[PDB]
Amino acid sequence: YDIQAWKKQCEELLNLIFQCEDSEPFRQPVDLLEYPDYRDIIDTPMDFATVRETLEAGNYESPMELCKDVRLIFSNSKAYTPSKRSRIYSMSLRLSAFFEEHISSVLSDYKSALRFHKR
Ligand SMILES: O=C(O)c1cncc(Br)c1
Repeated sequence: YDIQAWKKQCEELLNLIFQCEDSEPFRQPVDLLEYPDYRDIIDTPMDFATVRETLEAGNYESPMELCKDVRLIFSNSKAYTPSKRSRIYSMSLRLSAFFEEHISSVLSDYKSALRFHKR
């Protein structure tokens, strides 16, 4: 029932993501010189360094907010990909499955901690 535990759990999950080879295209903002039409398709760029910086700055109030930004990294890849069989998009799908499998307990524990507090 530790209401604050999610933060370190997210830091550790981000450390695992940064070690994953599948995160390489998503660690830093998409290089707009390499993909000149990127902002014509993508309204809100997102990447894992931005997520980590937002977390470390104390600018997420909950793991659900972090989860929305991570999910945006994946939806941006799905929206920008010219093919659902592309290399970078295929990396995003694997990384998304890894993230979802690991964030589930973080969200459950946080929500449980809030419920206990309210009780
Ligand atoms: O070239 C691609 O397949 C691709 C997919 N998702 C994001 C980016 Br940037 C590129």
